[PDB]
Amino acid sequence: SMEQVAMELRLTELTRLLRSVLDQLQDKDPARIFAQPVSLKEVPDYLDHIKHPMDFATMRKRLEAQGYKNLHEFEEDFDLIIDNCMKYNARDTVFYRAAVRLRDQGGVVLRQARREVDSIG
Repeated sequence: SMEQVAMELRLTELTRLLRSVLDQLQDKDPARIFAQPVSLKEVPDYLDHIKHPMDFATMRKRLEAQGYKNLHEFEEDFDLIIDNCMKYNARDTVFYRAAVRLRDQGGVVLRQARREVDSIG
């Protein structure tokens, strides 16, 4: 149908905008602490602690399959990255601190993303 096509064009355009958001958030992680999944070879107990692991490469895979239907779904995954780190790692660690800085800096990016998503529809 033509409606299905229009819906698909909307999803494509959301994916475009979320790709730019993802790039901007990942720039706020210049140490690449959140770039890849926590290695279960190197942290073998991780899944005992963290039930839903997340990282930027995993988000990018979902994004490129057009697997985010709306900004809320995308934000859920970004918040997992931050929140998982702040639980597994203590306050005095470079990992926790990186997560705080990512959260604080990403907030600005996400605030305008939400306005754009609503504005363009």
